[PDB]
Amino acid sequence: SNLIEVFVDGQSVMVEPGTTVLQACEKVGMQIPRFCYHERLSVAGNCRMCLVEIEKAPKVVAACAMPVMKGWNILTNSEKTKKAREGVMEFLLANHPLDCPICDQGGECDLQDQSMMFGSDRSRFLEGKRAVEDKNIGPLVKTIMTRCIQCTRCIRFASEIAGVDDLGTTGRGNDMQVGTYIEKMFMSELSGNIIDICPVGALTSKPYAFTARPWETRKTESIDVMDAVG
Amino acid sequence: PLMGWASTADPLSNLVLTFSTKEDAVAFAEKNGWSYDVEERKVPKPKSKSYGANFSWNKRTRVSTK
Amino acid sequence: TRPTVRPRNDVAHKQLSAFGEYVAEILPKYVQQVQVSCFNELEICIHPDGVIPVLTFLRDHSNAQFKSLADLTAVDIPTRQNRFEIVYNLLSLRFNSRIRVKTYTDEL
Amino acid sequence: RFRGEHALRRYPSGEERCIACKLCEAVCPAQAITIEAEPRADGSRRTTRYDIDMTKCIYCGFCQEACPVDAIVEGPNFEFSTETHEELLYNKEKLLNNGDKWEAEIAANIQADYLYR
Amino acid sequence: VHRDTPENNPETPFDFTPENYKRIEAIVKNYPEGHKAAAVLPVLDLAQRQNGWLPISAMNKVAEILQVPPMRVYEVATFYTMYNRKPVGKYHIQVCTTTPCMLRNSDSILEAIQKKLGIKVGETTPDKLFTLIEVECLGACVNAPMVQINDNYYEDLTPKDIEEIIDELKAGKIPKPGPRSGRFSCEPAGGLTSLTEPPKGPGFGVQ
Amino acid sequence: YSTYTFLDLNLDLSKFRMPQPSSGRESP
Amino acid sequence: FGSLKDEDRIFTNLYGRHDWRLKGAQSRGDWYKTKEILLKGPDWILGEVKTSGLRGRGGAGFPTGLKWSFMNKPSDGRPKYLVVNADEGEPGTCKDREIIRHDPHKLVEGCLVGGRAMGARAAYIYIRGEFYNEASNLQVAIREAYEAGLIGKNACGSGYDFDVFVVRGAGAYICGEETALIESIEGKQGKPRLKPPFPADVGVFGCPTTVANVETVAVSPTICRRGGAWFASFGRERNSGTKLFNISGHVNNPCTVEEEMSVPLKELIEKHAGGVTGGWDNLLAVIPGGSSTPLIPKSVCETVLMDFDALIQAQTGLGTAAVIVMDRSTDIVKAIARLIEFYKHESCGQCTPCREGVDWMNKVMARFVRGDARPAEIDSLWEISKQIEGHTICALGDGAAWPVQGLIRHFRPELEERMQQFAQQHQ
Ligand SMILES: Cc1cc2nc3c(=O)[nH]c(=O)nc-3n(C[C@H](O)[C@H](O)[C@H](O)COP(=O)(O)O)c2cc1C
Ligand code: SF4
Ligand code: SF4
Ligand code: SF4
Ligand code: SF4
Ligand code: SF4
Ligand code: FES
Ligand code: FES
Repeated sequence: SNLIEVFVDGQSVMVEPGTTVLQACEKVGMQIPRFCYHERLSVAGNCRMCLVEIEKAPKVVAACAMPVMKGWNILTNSEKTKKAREGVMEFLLANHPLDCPICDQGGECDLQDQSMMFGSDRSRFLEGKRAVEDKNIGPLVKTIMTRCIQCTRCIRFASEIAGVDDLGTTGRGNDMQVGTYIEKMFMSELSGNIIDICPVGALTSKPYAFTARPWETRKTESIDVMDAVG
Repeated sequence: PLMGWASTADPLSNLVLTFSTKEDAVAFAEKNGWSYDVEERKVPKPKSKSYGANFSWNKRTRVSTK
Repeated sequence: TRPTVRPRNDVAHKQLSAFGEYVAEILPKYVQQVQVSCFNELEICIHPDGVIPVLTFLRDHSNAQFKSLADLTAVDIPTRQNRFEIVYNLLSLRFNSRIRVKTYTDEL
Repeated sequence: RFRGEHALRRYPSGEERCIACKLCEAVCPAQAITIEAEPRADGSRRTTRYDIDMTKCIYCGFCQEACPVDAIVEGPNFEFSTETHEELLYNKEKLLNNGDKWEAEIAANIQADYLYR
Repeated sequence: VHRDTPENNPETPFDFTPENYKRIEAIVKNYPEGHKAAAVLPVLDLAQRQNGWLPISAMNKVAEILQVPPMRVYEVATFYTMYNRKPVGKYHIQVCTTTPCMLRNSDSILEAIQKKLGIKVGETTPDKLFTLIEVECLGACVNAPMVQINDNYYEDLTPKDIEEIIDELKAGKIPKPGPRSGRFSCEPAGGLTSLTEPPKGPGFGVQ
Repeated sequence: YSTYTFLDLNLDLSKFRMPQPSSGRESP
Repeated sequence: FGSLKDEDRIFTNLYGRHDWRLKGAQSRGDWYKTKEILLKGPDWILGEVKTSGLRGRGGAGFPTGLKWSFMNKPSDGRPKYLVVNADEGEPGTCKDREIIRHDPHKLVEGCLVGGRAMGARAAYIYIRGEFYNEASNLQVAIREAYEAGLIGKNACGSGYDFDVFVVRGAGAYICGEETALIESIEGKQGKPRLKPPFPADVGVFGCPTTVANVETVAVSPTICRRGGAWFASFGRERNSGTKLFNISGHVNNPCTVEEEMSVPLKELIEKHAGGVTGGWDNLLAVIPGGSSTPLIPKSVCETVLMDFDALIQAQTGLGTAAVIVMDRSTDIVKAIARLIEFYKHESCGQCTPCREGVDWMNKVMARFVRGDARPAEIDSLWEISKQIEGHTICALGDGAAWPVQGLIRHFRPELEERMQQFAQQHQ
């Protein structure tokens, strides 16, 4: 009742009528690459990394924002999907500078755990690499806005849960930027909690800045006691 | 007290094995028989997310500034 | 597909699919799983009741010499409810063929 | 391409070519490297402790082939053999000094070999 | 170029005309109420109309008028083309160089303008008020590489008009807001007539 | 061809007659 | 195709280019049979466009007789509106700005008429601000007859009688595709939506609306008036109608004209009136569309008719219907690189193929016109053109590889000698 069997790689599963292709393929234990998407946020689509070749169609669709019709064959690995996940993640790895000796998210960036598995082998660009300038906002958010692959993820968070309407999009085409037009500081509750959301190492912590790389720590779970909600 | 190294006693201190499930999780701790304590697996909500309802006529679920 | 990819072959994948098949046919007493590796290797999973005679059957024949005992090893596997795994490896002299014998057990 | 004593290099007029990117640590088979870093007050990160367990050092030389900014170099001088175990643990202020007893010895061997590798 | 404001005029200030406060009532009555909430496209244009170029305090003025967050104002005027943030001149003139306008020899309606006037390429005048930029996609590539102005368009541009439109505007004239020569209506020219008549028996709508 | 006289466009006739509107609610 | 015509007469959808361009008294065509058209049911008008089969001259098919009847719920709880575009995003179209120049009263008829097919509430039209002198005449036409009580809110004969409001952008982009203009009319920046939410007549402004072109509803009164079996007089069984054309480039009279379907380019362009370049014995690289239809050389294209499928029988279709040539003076790679240069200044920036993928091509096409290093760069450039078709959202992603990929075809030594000449220059 209230379901459609969709053959994800030729294998049945029953979802709600009106869910997403992403949640369907993640239900059967698979990962499609995720840049312009978050579960705890709204949904946009302006990275165009999830691209699956749907069966009985010459075109390619993106799994972020579309419903699922009567049961398709969501052909995950094809000889054309790998001509797309290689495709998009060759452009955005060009207009970007050669950091990571010094990029402080250097052990967990999503241009670094996608780029071994998916994507191409070498480069053919071979000169270019625009370089914008940075600024300061508060004494907590160490700020390199050069890297900033414009996935529109920090931007919606101002309209999301933290209701401070502060950020925007300034520019057109190749040249757009993310930071505040005026030099207004941005600080309230949750204001230091953006540096987890930024999926590359363009945003990071100010006191933590130059200490140690994230493959030497020992992750032990615990609880903080500085408030009554735990 | 010569370098500041993390020299130590506590001879085990680094032993992690790879279990398959909760079923044989207990059965290994009892077969050699020392005390233990068990957590629980947390799986999240499924959950209900749908684009299109982010543009309303009278609702509150409405995004801007995208 | 290209250079710098290992060129596999089907001739040895055929006969090792052929030879080990009628091994379980002629001793359905001890053999519990046979599998063919995708690179010309063979496993004959054996419950250790037949630890002696199946070796003794491969000790001598006219279609299987197999008198070169190369490798006795031991592999532990926790979370199996029978931990350990004794694995042999023997060689046919006249035929140039490798086959292993996987026999599980427990401690006591 | 002969291996030997450790040393550290630097740029023209002294800069500490090391950037403390920790890669030589994670490939040392004997874990003879130990590095604690810190943001120096100018802003660029540098090192505070820097260790090579010359006892433990098994001379796989992978530190020479792992640094992106080409900092640590196996210097070709077999001059050794002190008299205590307490001495061969090299701190930082040996290594910059030991990297500055000579450089023209080092700087010519890299410049004759960097085309191959 | 750069798109920020490093705090020269944070509060200029700026106010609207009492003739122009009542015109908002015509604007707000257009939109469906509740979702009305943003009429920022004609209104901030009208602030550009009163001032000529608007400061950042002029952006902050209208945010309290239409109860939006003021960050949602910076998104608009830093995106579109006709809005201005830097100080501008009196006459804003545009060379409509486009790829079919390139085929109509835009090089003639390129320089010999800077030599005639005394300015640099893509640059305002050093004195007061002439500002020269280049635009694309305003209708007729079927005319000459034409010239846009503040309130009209100069069809049929030519190196004579280079010696005229720059010249007559330095004197303070209005050099022919339209096609200055040739076809005044951009007619097919050999098909311009097409037998001008009543359109052959209206009243076919029985159907 | 006149830069001003948008009140002739906006406030002259379109303010006299909208009509009506009702425009709905959508409060929200 | 018929008898290869597509002629030019007075029996067209135009009142007069020269008759009277200001407000008037609605002499011959305007408001002829007003109340009799709307007195019939919508089912008389729904399917009446099927007698015409007007595909929509914006640059794509999917005819207006289908998108208005189908993909149209009756009502659920919320109103419906009409979006009539008027802005020209394609370079060198000029099909608009002349309809509003001398025919202001024709468009106001099909607004209530085409809205009666939907039953929508009001009428919102969008004009570019830069067309500022001509747009002032539009509200004067509202002052002419709408303010004369001919329309709204009960005029005439029925309760269905409504208004028309005028808005303006500044420097926008949402001419080129729908669902951004319904976003920009709210007040957001103009970064268009995903194309299948709920597409545009399910998820719209606050309630589902319809979007049409100018002549999608400007011909709607007269095609409801003269009807037939006349709207399919030229062309094959696929396409039907008589569209406005525009001629630019290298010609004796760069001007507009009126024709119909299935006319070959050798007679269509050279008529009305002159072929001032080498009309033959030049290169005469023709462009069938506004920008999304690449170069076609001096081959049989001149005898190929202007059907939608005839250019699909060629390498690229064209529905924008723009004519520009490049015969003798124009370098081929020089002009088209400025077309690619153009797209840097109108891309939105949402899609990661579109953003940073256009300026991949910008930096390399400026390298070829200069004349530069060794080939096989062409094929790597050709794979990028084979890498952005269906990955973006808007048709600009399709409008970015089609001029590039059509240059790869038909011109192999366009730069294979030119970049060799620079390689000969350094050597
Ligand atoms: C490159 C390009 C430019 C376009 N420019 C416009 C335009 O300027 N104005 C417009 O109304 N439609 C334009 N369109 C077509 C839109 O898709 C169209 O307006 C919309 O789909 C409605 O279709 P219709 O023309 O049948 O009404 C353009 C399409 C393309 C591919
Ligand atoms: S901070 Fe950087 S990665 Fe995060 S949403 Fe903004 S641009 Fe994207
Ligand atoms: S954030 Fe990603 S792209 Fe940037 S340095 Fe780290 S791994 Fe590289
Ligand atoms: S050699 Fe490389 S990893 Fe080692 S300290 Fe120097 S920069 Fe860091
Ligand atoms: S010299 Fe050898 S032991 Fe020492 S850090 Fe380098 S690889 Fe490791
Ligand atoms: S192609 Fe991409 S950047 Fe361009 S308009 Fe469409 S979504 Fe926006
Ligand atoms: S993953 Fe977010 S759009 Fe493809
Ligand atoms: S595009 Fe330059 S005027 Fe038409």
